[PDB]
Amino acid sequence: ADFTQGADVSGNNVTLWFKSSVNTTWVDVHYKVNSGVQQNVRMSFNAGAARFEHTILTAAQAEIEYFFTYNNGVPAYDTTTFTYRTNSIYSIPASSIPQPSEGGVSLKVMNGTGGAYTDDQIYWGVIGINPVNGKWSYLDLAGRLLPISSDLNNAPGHLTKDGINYANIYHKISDANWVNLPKIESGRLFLSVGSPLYMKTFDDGFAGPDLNNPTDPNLNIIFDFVEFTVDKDGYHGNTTRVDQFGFPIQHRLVNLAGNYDRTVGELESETRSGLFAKYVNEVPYEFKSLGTLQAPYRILSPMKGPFQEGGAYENYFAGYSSISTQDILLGVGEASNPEVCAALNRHVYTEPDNWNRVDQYYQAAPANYYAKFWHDHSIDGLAYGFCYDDVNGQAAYLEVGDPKGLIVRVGW
Repeated sequence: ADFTQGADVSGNNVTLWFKSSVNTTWVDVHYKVNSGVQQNVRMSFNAGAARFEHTILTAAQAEIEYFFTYNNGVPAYDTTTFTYRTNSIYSIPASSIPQPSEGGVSLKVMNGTGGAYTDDQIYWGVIGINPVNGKWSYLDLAGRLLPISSDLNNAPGHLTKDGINYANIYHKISDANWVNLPKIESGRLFLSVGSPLYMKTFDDGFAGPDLNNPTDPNLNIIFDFVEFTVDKDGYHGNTTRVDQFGFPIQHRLVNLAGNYDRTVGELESETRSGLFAKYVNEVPYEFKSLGTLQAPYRILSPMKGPFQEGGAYENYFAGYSSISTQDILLGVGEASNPEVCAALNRHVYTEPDNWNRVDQYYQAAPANYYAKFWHDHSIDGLAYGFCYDDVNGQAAYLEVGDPKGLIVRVGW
């Protein structure tokens, strides 16, 4: 008559839950808070968590003794008594992932901030092109792609900051367990803590955060994102530090056949404060201000900092290549070939025999030490630290033809 059970803490509240693996249609919980009047409650069924739940308000600091009565078929059974008192992305069992509605992916955004923010203080949104009507759209909680427009900025419910209206396309982690992500082109999942993002939508696209503008409304918001496409060949997606680093993210993809299960992103053992501290310590002087200029909100990529044209390090690669530092960092111009770009960033350009030898990457300056840092602190050494880090399979990039679930964890 097995089940699993637990007490989930959110803020100052405790939610007792019971998840049955048998023929259960009703469950009562019997509990005492600090030895008070016994409470006997028929629990409600939460379909999206597939479990029975009862919330005890303001009991996070109390001691709670409880047991359950549930049915398996007609007969009822009592559990033993439990007492109150992971969040790892690996702890979610693949068997617990809902089957997507074809040919999509079940998406879960997960709170791994360990107390920094509650589920109702982390926001997410998905914007991309719907191949069903070719329209730029955002995703709703029912898994529908709704067209964005200029008008959406002033529609009922819209956000405003500093007397300017912005489309409200965001959801809180507490708003959902799993959401179906349908087929989608040029997709981005935006994640932000404490606040949603403030972005203008147009009839044919949107304008994201502009990190070179001193007056950008998102400059003091902590955000990050994953990029994905869901199409007829399945899921294709990645985390990215190409533009900036906002907070640690893990990205886990599981397939329908049950033979693919992979995760990329920052190691779960790295903390955000640790990363900011290690960044400024590990990187050579030229790259340090990338970690301070817009702290504590992000670490910047080199071209958002003093490596840009005119900047104090605009000629950083000068003695090593005849190709400009700006071409190298952005993979354009004389560095438009991905292999040339990558070799130059990894400082293996002048030794062709080392272009695909990972243990020789970043071993001498100049090199993209910002990029190096993300590999050093990522799962399996995989990261998108610059635009062409996928050369020789180094990028935090995953794909599978028969996707089942995608879990994206906001760490801290």
